Parts: sequence; C-alpha cells; structure tokens
Amino acid sequence: AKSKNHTTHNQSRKWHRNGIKKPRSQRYESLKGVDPKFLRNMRFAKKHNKKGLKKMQANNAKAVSARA
Amino acid sequence: MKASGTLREYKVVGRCLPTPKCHTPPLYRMRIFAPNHVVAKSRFWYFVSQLKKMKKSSGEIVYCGQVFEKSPLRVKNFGIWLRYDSRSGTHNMYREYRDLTTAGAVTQCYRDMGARHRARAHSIQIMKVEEIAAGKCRRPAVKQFHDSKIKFPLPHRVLRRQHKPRFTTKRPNTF
Amino acid sequence: TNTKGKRRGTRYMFSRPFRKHGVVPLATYMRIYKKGDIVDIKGMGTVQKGMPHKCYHGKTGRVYNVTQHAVGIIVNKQVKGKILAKRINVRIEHIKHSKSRDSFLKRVKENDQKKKEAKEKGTWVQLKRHAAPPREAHFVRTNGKEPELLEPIPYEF
Amino acid sequence: DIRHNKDRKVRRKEPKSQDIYLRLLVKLYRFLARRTNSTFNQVVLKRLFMSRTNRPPLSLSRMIRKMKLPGRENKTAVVVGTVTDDVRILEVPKLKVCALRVSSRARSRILKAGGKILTFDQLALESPKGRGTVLLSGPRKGREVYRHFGKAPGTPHSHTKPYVRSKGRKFERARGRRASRGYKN
Amino acid sequence: MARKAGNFYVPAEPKLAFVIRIRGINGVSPKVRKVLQLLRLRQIFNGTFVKLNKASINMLRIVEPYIAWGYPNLKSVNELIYKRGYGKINKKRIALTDNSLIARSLGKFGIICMEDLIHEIYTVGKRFKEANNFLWPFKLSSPRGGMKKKTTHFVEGGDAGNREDQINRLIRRMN
RNA sequence: GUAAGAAGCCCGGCUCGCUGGCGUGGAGCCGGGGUGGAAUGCGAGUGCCUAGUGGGCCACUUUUGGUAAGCAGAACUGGCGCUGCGGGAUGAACCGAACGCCGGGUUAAGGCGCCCGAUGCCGACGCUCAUCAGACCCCAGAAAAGGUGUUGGUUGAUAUAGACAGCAGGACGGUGGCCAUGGAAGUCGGAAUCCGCUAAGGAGUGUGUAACAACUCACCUGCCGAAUCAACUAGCCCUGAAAAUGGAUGGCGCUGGAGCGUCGGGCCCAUACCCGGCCGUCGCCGGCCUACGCCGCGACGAGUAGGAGGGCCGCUGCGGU
RNA sequence: CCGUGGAGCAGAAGGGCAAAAGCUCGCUUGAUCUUGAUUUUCAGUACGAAUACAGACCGUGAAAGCGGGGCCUCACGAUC
RNA sequence: GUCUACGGCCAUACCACCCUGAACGCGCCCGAUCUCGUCUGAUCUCGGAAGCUAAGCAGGGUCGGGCCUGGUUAGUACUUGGAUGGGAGACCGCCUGGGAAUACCGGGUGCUGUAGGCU
Ligand SMILES: [Mg+2]
Ligand SMILES: [Mg+2]
Ligand SMILES: [Mg+2]
Ligand SMILES: [Mg+2]
Ligand SMILES: [Mg+2]
Ligand SMILES: [Mg+2]
Ligand SMILES: [Mg+2]
Ligand SMILES: [Mg+2]
Ligand SMILES: [Mg+2]
Ligand SMILES: [Mg+2]
Ligand SMILES: [Mg+2]
Ligand SMILES: [Mg+2]
Ligand SMILES: [Mg+2]
Ligand SMILES: [Mg+2]
Ligand SMILES: [Mg+2]
Ligand SMILES: [Mg+2]
Ligand SMILES: [Mg+2]
Ligand SMILES: [Mg+2]
Ligand SMILES: [Mg+2]
Ligand SMILES: [Mg+2]
Ligand SMILES: [Mg+2]
Ligand SMILES: [Mg+2]
Ligand SMILES: [Mg+2]
Ligand SMILES: [Mg+2]
Ligand SMILES: [Mg+2]
Ligand SMILES: [Mg+2]
Ligand SMILES: [Mg+2]
Ligand SMILES: [Mg+2]
Ligand SMILES: [Mg+2]
Ligand SMILES: [Mg+2]
Ligand SMILES: [Mg+2]
Ligand SMILES: [Mg+2]
Ligand SMILES: [Mg+2]
Repeated sequence: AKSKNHTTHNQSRKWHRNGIKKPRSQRYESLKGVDPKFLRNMRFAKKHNKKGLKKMQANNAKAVSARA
Repeated sequence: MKASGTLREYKVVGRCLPTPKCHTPPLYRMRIFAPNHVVAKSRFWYFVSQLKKMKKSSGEIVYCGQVFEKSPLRVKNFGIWLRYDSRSGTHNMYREYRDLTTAGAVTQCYRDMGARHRARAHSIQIMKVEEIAAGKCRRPAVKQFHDSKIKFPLPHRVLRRQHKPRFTTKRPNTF
Repeated sequence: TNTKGKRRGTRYMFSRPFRKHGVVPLATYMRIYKKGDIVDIKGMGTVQKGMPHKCYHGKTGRVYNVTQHAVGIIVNKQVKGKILAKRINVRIEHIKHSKSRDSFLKRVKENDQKKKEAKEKGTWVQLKRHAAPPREAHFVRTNGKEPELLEPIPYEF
Repeated sequence: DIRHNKDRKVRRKEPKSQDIYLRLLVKLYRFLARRTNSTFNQVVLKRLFMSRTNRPPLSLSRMIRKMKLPGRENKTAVVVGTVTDDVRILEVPKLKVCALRVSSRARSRILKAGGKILTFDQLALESPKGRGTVLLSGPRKGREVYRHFGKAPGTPHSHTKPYVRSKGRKFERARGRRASRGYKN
Repeated sequence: MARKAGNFYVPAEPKLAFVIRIRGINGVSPKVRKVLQLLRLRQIFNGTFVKLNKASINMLRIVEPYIAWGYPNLKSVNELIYKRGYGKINKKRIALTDNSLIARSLGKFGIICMEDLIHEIYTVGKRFKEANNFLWPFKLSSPRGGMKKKTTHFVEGGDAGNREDQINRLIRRMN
C-alpha cells in the first residue's frame, strides 16, 4: 500500500494565514550567553555606583544648574 | 500587435538618456505603422531595441507624430518589403500593391499576408515601403491595371439584399 | 533520506574563491567589533574552528556578545512557521562589517549637519529622501542634423 | 476581497451577571461615560463588564502603598471590585476610598482610622467626571492559574509548575528533572 | 516655440495615473494580490489615483496583467470626483454632497472645498496623499462599448495594460 | 538577509573587583538642551481552552525513474475536495467569475443559419473544391515522404545578334583510337577526353545487335514568332490514412460560406459590475423609552469536517402564576 | 635544476593546507576536573556530535600564543 | 627621484631574457676562540670589513607570456509575469522587464600607513 512520502504543498498558505511576523523586539533584550567575567564586572560596577554617584553627580548637577 | 481596422503612419524619434560618458545621442528616427500612438511607441521601442543597445528605461521618445499622405487623391503603387516568419523559418519577401494611401497599402499587405500565408501580425516586420512608378512594377496582378482606356463589365453581380424582400414572387435577373 | 548533516551541500559555498587560497589576510583580524553593531556572516573554508552553520551563510545580524577569538551574533533565522532570534558564537574569520549601517550613519550625520546649518539661514531644506521623480519637460537639440532613419535588416542565415 | 475572520470584535458589551445592583450601576455609568465624555467614566464602565477573574481582589496594604505615593493626599482611591483586609499591616492612614463590596473585616479597620468610604452611586453623585481620583486594580496575574501557564514544562527554561496529582518525592522528579536519570530539562 | 527652430519639444511625464482593476478575485498569485490590496483595488471594476514615482511604476508593472492604468484628463478627474465621489470621514463611506463634509475632515490642510480637492488631485503636490486616501476607491460600472480581449495586453490588442491617452475614452464608458 | 531614527545622535559627570604605559579602552548609571527623516496601504499586541485533520487529486512552468501511460515520485502558485453560476453540446481540475431575496442598465469568457437570445450588417481583403473537405487551449486523433491542383516568395540561367515548345534538315574525319578478348566498331568495364574543314556534331545522353548495322540525343540550322526555362521555399487541398452494434464539427445541414487567415460597426446574457428596496451580521454610535427596549449611517452575506450564539420551534414531568 | 599543490594529511568522497594542517626531530598527556549558555535533525524535546566562554591544576616555546583528542563534514544508546 | 626596518591591499605589483645603479643602506664576501649545530662553519649561531655591485635587490625595455579594465561578441544566448498565440509534436514567435560569457581589438602594469640616511 504505497502512499505519498513527503510534500510541502499548501504550507505557505497555512503560515501566512496566521502570519510570519518578526519576533518581538524590546529594549534590554537579555544578558544570557554574555561573558561571565564581563557580567561580573557589570554587576560590580552597578552595585558600586551609588557609593560615589549620589554626591559627585549631585554636586555636578548643582554646578550645571548654576551655569544654566 | 493587432493591426485592427486601418493602420496609421507615425514618425517616432527617440534617444537614450544623457549619460555622463556622452551627451547628445544621435536621436534615431523610425517610421512605424500602427493603429494608435501607444502601440506605435511600443513597436518603435521593440525595433530600436532589436537594432541598437536601447531600452525603454535607459531611453526616451522625443516626438511621435501622425504622418498624413502627401496625395490622398492619387492612385499610387507601393512596394512593400517583408521580413515575415513562417511555421518553419523566417523569410524575406517583396510585394506590390495599388492604393491611394500608404497606410491603406500597409493594411492591404497585412490582410494579404494573413490570408495567403496564415502569418499573424506578431511575426510580420515591415521593412521598407516606397512608392514606385508603373515601369518598375514587377507584379502582373498590378501591371494589368497600367493600361489606359481600360474597360470591363461587372458580370453576375450578387443580389446583396437577400433578406429585405425575404418573401417575394421575384427571381433576381442578376445583370 | 536526504542525509542531513552539518556540512551537507556546501561544496561551493564553503570553498575559497579562485586565486584566493592560502593563509587568511591579516586585515580581517584587526577590525573592531563592539556590542550592538550590525555585521554580516560569510562562511570561510580556510579555518574550520568556529565556522557557522550552512543556514546562516549570508545572513545579517547584530552583535550581542564579544569574546577573545569570536563574537556572539543574534540572527533572525526563519523556521518553517516563524522567525527565531538565535544566538550564535562564531569566530571573526567569517564576519565582516555591513556597509548599510555605515551609509545610514553617514546619511544621518549629513542630515543633522544640514539642518543645524540651515536653521540660522531659515531655509527649509528638503533633507527627506524620495523616489525618483518623473523627469520634467526638457528641450532636446538637433543642431540642424537630421535624425538618422532606422530600418530593420533583412533576414540572413 | 477581504477575509472576515477578525471583523467581529470579541470584547463584551453587556455584563453576563444578573445582579440587579450591578445592572443599575451599568445603566448609570453607561449614561455617564456616554454624556460627560470622561475617559475615567469610560474605563470604569468597561471594568464593570469584566468577569470575576478580570476583577482581582485588591488587598489593603497594596492600596496603602499606592496611596502613600506623592500626589495622593486627598485623591479618592477607586477600585472596581472587592477590596480585602490585610492582617500584615497594623496601622492605616485616613484612606478615603470608594470600592465595590468592601469586606467586613476591612470595614471596621477603615472606619476606625477616621476615613469615610462610599459606594459607586455616591461617587457618581460626588464627582461625575471623576476628578481627584486614582483608579487602582489588584494583581490580575497574581492568580495561581497563571503559574501553570507558559510554553511547556519540558523546555530547559520552563519554570511553569507542571500539573501533579500529589506533591512530594517520586512525583515527576526522575527522568527530565535531573542529570542522573536521563537528561536535565 | 520649439517647432519654429526645427527642434522637437517633449513634455514632462504625467505625475498622476488612474488605475482600474480588470481581472477577478479568485486565481491570483499572492505577490500581485498584496499589491492589489495596497493599491486599494479589492473588488473588480474599481479605480484609484496614484502618484507616479519610481516605486509606484514598478508596483504597477508587477500587477500589470490585472490592472489598466493611464494618464487621466481634467474632465475625467472632474467626473470621477463629482459623480462617483465618496469620502470617508470615519470608517464609513459617506457620499460627498456638502462642502462641510470635506472641510471637516480635510480642511486642516486647506482643501475645504471640492474644487480644492479636484485641484489637489490634478496638480499633485505636498498634500496629495491625504486627499487621495480620504477618497473611497471609485466603484465604477461596466463599460458600454465592451472590453476587447480582457486577458490580453493593450499593445497586443487587449485592454489590460498602459493606456496613457486612451484611458479617458474608457472612463467615459465606465462612468 | 539587514537598515531607512527619539529604543537615535551630539555634551558633561560618576562606578568597575573587566583590560591596562597613560584619566587607556569598554560596559553601566545620572543630568539639561534640540522628532518633519523612502513610497503605498492598514488599527495593533497578548493570554487560556480547543474540535476536526493526520488516504488527497489536478493544472502553466522547472524537473527524477520509465519507450510511454488518465504511471510513480518532487519545487512555487492556483483550483477541486470545502463551490454554486455563464460559456467548452456532454464534464472535477479549462476560460470568466465566486453565491442573501428582488427590479433596471452594462459586461467578462463565449456566441449571432435553425435547434437557441443575438449579424435579417445592400460588412471588407484574400485562400480553398475533397469519389475520406474543414470548422476553436485542455478536448478526444496522426507522422516521415510526394503532387505539371491552385495560390504567393527567393536565388538563378536564356531571348529581336529572333529563344522556349512544335514541324522539317544535318548530326561528319583522324578513329573498328589506347588496357581487355568469346565477342565491345560512340553504347557490359578502368584510366581518360584531344585534334582539322565547318554552320554543328560531344573519343558520344539513351533504345537495340553475341558484335556490325539501324533508331535517337547533346549540338547547329530552316518555318512560326515573343517571352520562357530550371531549382528551392510555405498557405489551402490531395495521396500517404486499415477494425470490428449504426453514428457523430453536438445535430440538421453549409461551398458569392453556416470553412480557413486578418479585421470593422452592431447585438445576445452570469448569482460579475453600477443604481434602488427588503432581511441578517459587524463597526461606529444616537436618546433620561421592556435600557435585555427604541432609533441613524456605512461595509459586508457561499461553504463539507468542525466551533460558537439565538429560538415567542417542539415533547414529558415538577414549583409559582 | 624546473617544480601553485598536479603528493601527503589512518580509512568513501567533498572542502581546506606550503618557512602549512605535509615529513623529521625534542618534551608531553588539555584524550584530565567543574557550573552554565549556544549550534546542528528540531516539537526547537532528548541522545550523539560540535562551537565560544568562565573557574582550578598542568604540557609546550624564550615569548606572543596553542591545547580541555584526531584539519572539518559520521564513526554511536533512554527507564529499571 | 629613491632605499632600509616594520606593514595594508595581495600578480596593474608573477614568470623568462636584456641594459643602468652615483652617496647611504641591503647584500655578496673574510674567518670557527668563545654562544651554537650539522657528514660538511653549506645552512643557524658569537669576531670582522680586505674587494664588489658579478649575484640578490631597485629602475627601464620586450609589436613578451600572464593580471585588471574597456569595446566587439550582443539587446545575442538566457530569464520574471501574460495570452482561447502558432505547431500533431519537438519547439518557436509576440507583449511587459532584467540581461551573460569565449573568440577578435585597444590601454595599463604598483598605490600607500609609521621611524630613519643621502644627493
Ligand atoms: Mg500519508
Ligand atoms: Mg466565510
Ligand atoms: Mg478567532
Ligand atoms: Mg448595449
Ligand atoms: Mg497511486
Ligand atoms: Mg503524480
Ligand atoms: Mg474528504
Ligand atoms: Mg477554501
Ligand atoms: Mg470553484
Ligand atoms: Mg456550464
Ligand atoms: Mg489564465
Ligand atoms: Mg479563471
Ligand atoms: Mg439583473
Ligand atoms: Mg466576446
Ligand atoms: Mg433566434
Ligand atoms: Mg487529410
Ligand atoms: Mg467539446
Ligand atoms: Mg476520453
Ligand atoms: Mg505546395
Ligand atoms: Mg455529417
Ligand atoms: Mg456581493
Ligand atoms: Mg455563510
Ligand atoms: Mg408550548
Ligand atoms: Mg579526502
Ligand atoms: Mg583538493
Ligand atoms: Mg582555561
Ligand atoms: Mg656544541
Ligand atoms: Mg664546536
Ligand atoms: Mg661561512
Ligand atoms: Mg648586485
Ligand atoms: Mg649587473
Ligand atoms: Mg603583453
Ligand atoms: Mg512565458
């Protein structure tokens, strides 16, 4: 009882009925697969930022506000 | 090409677009027989593409004008040059016709070709049309009319009104 | 039944071009690749260490990861049903920059310069692109030379 | 021409519930959202058609935190649905709030602080266009049903809590959850 | 003024083209069905105005076997805006009877009156896209003289093709 | 395949345990200033549950095995199945065209001698005669080859220094020449192949003799008197062409066409198009009149398997009325 | 002396390779440990194979560097 | 106008032959005691500076061979889409668009990034 083996007929119609839209592009996609050393350095820079940010950046903001 | 109804003569001039390598193209002209200016321009583009490296995108048509016959009241003889294509192979041909207008002679040529050789208008290239004198007429069917004091009756004329008096007691005399 | 494989049917795709065999040119190594730049993928046969799959050949994607001898690229691979954003780690031997992004950057620089320069003059410059408009009415010239008559050549075998 | 598979808007325009008070609230807020041209009236009319799932019960501490934000001093908190008492907090502010079917345990906890509550008809009588209001809603995805959803519990990044009869040992643990037996996800 | 010096003058290419759908619905490839949907030509025997550009020319060439396009005349545009004029102030097709209907939806650009609309259509400029999209696709009736060889191109002798100056003679019978 | 912006660019300052000549490079964060960035069209995003299906077939084109198949197996697209309607007489896939109930007009494909609506046009040009004519993609029949049957074309060669056909005359000498032999004396053979008077006769185009004789031809000339000869080429027709119940351009029939080729002006009708009425769905809604009711506008209505909503459709019994 | 691969690279072929991936020489087991992500048939499930990293210990050269098996495409196996 | 050291493009810059090279530099070249290695101080390594442009090398030339580019081939072979186009078929023509290569001919044959010495 030989039958049909494999065809791709009437497949593009099934695909285009729902759509072949591109994947959802969003900001801050992901951080997976990134170098572990680079990720560790980024975490350290993010967690040590508020130590010196809230003072020197505030002083510079006051200075630029006095400038303009 | 359809060649529907009567044909028309069009003088069509055209040149390629001015390119930085060379400007002022030679502005080639052609004399096309077509029913209207659209198919006239199309046939001109086809011929100039077959002749030289010119296309509709890289070129342009400057002027396309209807050409009237210089003597529509005179009976003239025209020699037509054909480059037609048969079922087996394409062949050249020289025909002669007798008509008042050049477009009329070209129509007669198209009809006679389609009738005698079953050649459609797709594969008929009109090469040259020129008015010839009665001395250079090689065709006997045309040469038999170059005789003054020509006299011949019209024998066995058809009725042509078979259905207007469809029922009658008459039998047409036909004389 | 078609013998699916990792390098099936790349006999002419992964081969080196004619008269270009030998060691790799050193200019392709000194190129800089940062995160976020749009690059292209072209499989090279000189090296076989980090070459991509045959389905990503000629594909353009952005870089999301950088390492010592390779880069991570996010490629939009169209599977039978939809498109998947796949992360691929390929060496720098098979990657080159995409000039489309460079042309776009040059165009945006020209635009933000032209507008900044014309703001003072008050001239509303048309910096937005457009399609090729139909050419306007022009005057040809024949300089007395009659247009040459064209006639179809008779058929000759 | 054009296919007719998406021409009918699947959204509902009439509450499936047969509650008479809810029907009267809909009849009132429909007239308001139709006349006053208020987007707040429009959204509070749309939120009345929603079902029991789409109207999650907002807790008390969440509303406390939402009202503690700057700019919510005298604004009236409006919750389309039930607001429930929270036993994790001990002290509550004035909390002038308008909600639907306030729980009895939260009734006393709000009335002892000094703040007065009112219903939807009283809210419409007070501020028709909805001025000086803050529309709050509970966690819609906080329901447990949304924790069993995802792509599949078999992909190596599922975290989808597959359906299991009884939780514990030797229940969907061996083959597909550890590298010792078969594979790891 | 050009013909006096024995020099030909070519006009500018028309920047506006009227397109009518010719073929049916079923039995069309997706590559051309998408272009037919983008040209707002869904049902048979309807026509719209298109601003001719390098992209629009190729878009029309892609779906050439299913459309008949030409360069409309002033009177043809006048007839298509007056008789078959329908604008959409909302997702509904409201008939154009009062100038207030145009001034309310399109008056923010200066097209308050129907004469302004006709002018913006026939003299395509900076505000042509909005004026063209405001107009519903012109539902045209069947022609009177009868379409000859609907499946064949206009150059070969049919109707589906480029009818630059001959499309007005067909608009007169379709409207 | 990618890009054609505000998820972008310019500026300043902080963090790094990453790298490191260097305050170097690279990432992260903060702060103020500047959206008009190819055309066309469109409202988008997303979650859950889920029936049926899991034997297909056909067509333009590209292709694998096979001689080939209405055979088997592939790629894109379309169609049938899931589909009615107008033409192909007939019909699964062809050509148009998609489907609520109606009135008017028009049309696609096709057709206008009668079946059967419309050429009953004072239709045009030309081809064709069959004792087997021909008459419209799929589609239902045919080849190589041939025709002094006609109709066109090409390359050529002859002819008033009188051709081509017809009638009539000549058609000789060296030489029954050289190789052969039972006979070859132009005529079964191999190689050759000239010469002289002529107006022309060819070591001879064929018939015939065992050979010689005889007829005849190339060639020249006499009469007539102006066009003619030969080879290819392609349109119709013809031969090639034989199967079994009587019979299939659909039939009758048609030949100054009711056939073939090129066309013109009209006309015929589909559930297609345009206008208008009515019914239903959807969208936008309108009103403080069963609000679960009452209106207004616009666009759309086919459908097996299957999925939903309405029923003031229907049967039985129970609680109220 | 000519010799651009016409030889060889374990084995069927394709790709690739010249102070080389070919032959010879000297030390060596990185053919060893560990957690992830990714590629390939893909339902984007698993096995097999493969890629780039990261964290310790070593080989090698002076060094930059290379190496966590065979120059690449196959050479292999769930529950109990 | 040139070279050396390090390099990008990797024959417009490779191959065979023939001419020129002043001042630096490259090299040829002279010698094995120390560093080093082979049968051989030929090759790799520490000592040079008696001669040379003989060679490499750098320029120029060949109606040179190759390489690049441009005409011709040619709107030709092919090809997207269409037809109730032709033909019995094989195949072909037409409309709308894109458009190849070998023969044959003509022109060129290194340009530059950093440090340095000369006329
Ligand atoms: Mg099957
Ligand atoms: Mg439907
Ligand atoms: Mg749905
Ligand atoms: Mg009529
Ligand atoms: Mg079968
Ligand atoms: Mg089959
Ligand atoms: Mg079935
Ligand atoms: Mg269907
Ligand atoms: Mg159908
Ligand atoms: Mg039928
Ligand atoms: Mg078709
Ligand atoms: Mg069809
Ligand atoms: Mg009707
Ligand atoms: Mg018709
Ligand atoms: Mg009748
Ligand atoms: Mg016959
Ligand atoms: Mg039939
Ligand atoms: Mg049959
Ligand atoms: Mg014949
Ligand atoms: Mg009969
Ligand atoms: Mg309809
Ligand atoms: Mg239906
Ligand atoms: Mg009852
Ligand atoms: Mg091998
Ligand atoms: Mg090889
Ligand atoms: Mg390591
Ligand atoms: Mg030693
Ligand atoms: Mg020694
Ligand atoms: Mg020595
Ligand atoms: Mg030298
Ligand atoms: Mg020398
Ligand atoms: Mg040379
Ligand atoms: Mg084709």
